[PDB]
Amino acid sequence: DFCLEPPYTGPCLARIIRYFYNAKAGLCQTFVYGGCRAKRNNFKSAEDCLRTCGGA
Amino acid sequence: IVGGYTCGANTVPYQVSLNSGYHFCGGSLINSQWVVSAAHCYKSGIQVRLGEDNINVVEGNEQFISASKSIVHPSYNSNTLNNDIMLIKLKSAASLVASISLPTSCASAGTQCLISGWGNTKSSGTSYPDVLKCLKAPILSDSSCKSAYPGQITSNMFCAGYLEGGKDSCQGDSGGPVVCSGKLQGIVSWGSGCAQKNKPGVYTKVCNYVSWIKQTIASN
Ligand SMILES: [Ca+2]
Repeated sequence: DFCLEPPYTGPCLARIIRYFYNAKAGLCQTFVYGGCRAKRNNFKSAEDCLRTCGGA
Repeated sequence: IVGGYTCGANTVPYQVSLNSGYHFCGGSLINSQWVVSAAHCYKSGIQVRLGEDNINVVEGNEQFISASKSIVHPSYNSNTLNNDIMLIKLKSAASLVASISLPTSCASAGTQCLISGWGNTKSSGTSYPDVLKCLKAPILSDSSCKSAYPGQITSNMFCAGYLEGGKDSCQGDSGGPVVCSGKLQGIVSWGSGCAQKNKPGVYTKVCNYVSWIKQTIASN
């Protein structure tokens, strides 16, 4: 389940705020995305994250 | 910037911040209406902040100007990161804050450059600065760059930095300048972590794009 993977900053050097589902917490949480090579537990809003991963 | 120093207010007058409700990338002013940044810094709704030192306080030399156009290189590849360059047009001309010149020729290995930005200052951990940070670092040979990142370095990339670690650009510095003898030779692009031994930063090689930048600016 991609929703259970830890958030992935990736190799690029931006500081873009994205959401990831945190299964330990049962929460969509923010993290720093570097701008390229996103994995799928990486969302542009909390609503998109909850819709795709809520309850994982 | 990890391992750097405080530039001093407005001592890098061509450095801009790209803002989407918060600072997310840097850029370089190359004339009163255009900024160079990285393609992976594309977002809609960018605001360019010029004249900044403390990114978190209004200090009064600031100009906040919306992007009217944000043009990613037509051959940017978001998997290989080749052609990681973007041109941003300002909705109104900036009051000149000063532009940086484009190169006339590529720079060679060992040339000392100035890299700057508001990115993370820690190599393990997280601390974002209020004021702009600077780092002096040399361009590295293509051979060393390819041994550091096998299979990954294209002709439009170069490495710069220190193989022993501790001095490098980091998250939040993307899109910003690498200036060498007064010319914009690089764009902060990617690396393996930040300031890691044997893993120097990788930069878009601006000298390969000068005819494209000039023609694209003039056609928009
Ligand atoms: Ca300010």
